[PDB]
Amino acid sequence: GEWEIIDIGPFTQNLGKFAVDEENKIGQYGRLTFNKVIRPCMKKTIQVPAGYEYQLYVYASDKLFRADISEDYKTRGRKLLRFNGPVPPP
Repeated sequence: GEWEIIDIGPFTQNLGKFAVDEENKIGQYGRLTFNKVIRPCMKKTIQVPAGYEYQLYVYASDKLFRADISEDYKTRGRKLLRFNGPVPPP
């Protein structure tokens, strides 16, 4: 799966911040500085493992990236699935 747009408040901004920290631990992009998550943010319910997947547009160091994140309900664990950029603005 079910798909839903969510707004860009503190919860979403910390998803954006999470993707940038993870990327900085991987190191395939230059060192990034989190700027902001912008609309639109898609949330997809995941049945197994129970949780959610978020698709985000996040500015970091004034470049625009796409980030995919998984969140497991059982532990509040976050995994960075995808991080590409720069992308065109939505």
